[PDB]
Amino acid sequence: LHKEPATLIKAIDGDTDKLMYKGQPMTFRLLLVDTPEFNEKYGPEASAFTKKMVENAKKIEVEFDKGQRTDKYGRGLAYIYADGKMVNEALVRQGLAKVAYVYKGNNTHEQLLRKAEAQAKKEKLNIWS
Ligand SMILES: Cc1cn([C@H]2C[C@H](OP(=O)(O)O)[C@@H](COP(=O)(O)O)O2)c(=O)[nH]c1=O
Ligand SMILES: [Ca+2]
Repeated sequence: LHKEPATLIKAIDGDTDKLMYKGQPMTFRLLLVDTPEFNEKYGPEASAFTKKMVENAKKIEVEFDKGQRTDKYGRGLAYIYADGKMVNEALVRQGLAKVAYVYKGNNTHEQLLRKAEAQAKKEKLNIWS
């Protein structure tokens, strides 16, 4: 896999946001995770966590997996990095997302994320409290 450039257009919620990729606006959905919706417990906290991490970054990058790059809603499916730190992993490590939607052929970072989830669960963080 490889990282490609993008810039923030607007935060949306814990696992989606609007980025400019190859000069076009796209909604991206984070691979392999599921944050609560804004109206749900920890939803505001997931939204705030992703918003801060992406808005404070000097450099945003997107990394597509080996499979599908857009979902049935036209959202890009990627691992998003903020100054080299993976947003998907950081949400899971903080107990603000669960590992979820693991489809075969777009699952390169599954084990990295399950290790973060085990750590968040051991710590009883947030969703795991
Ligand atoms: C994360 C992800 C979601 N999706 C689809 C599955 C779910 O379909 P349904 O909308 O039919 O439930 C939806 C979950 O996204 P949200 O968690 O953003 O709602 O997005 C993919 O198809 N591929 C993916 O990698
Ligand atoms: Ca969600």
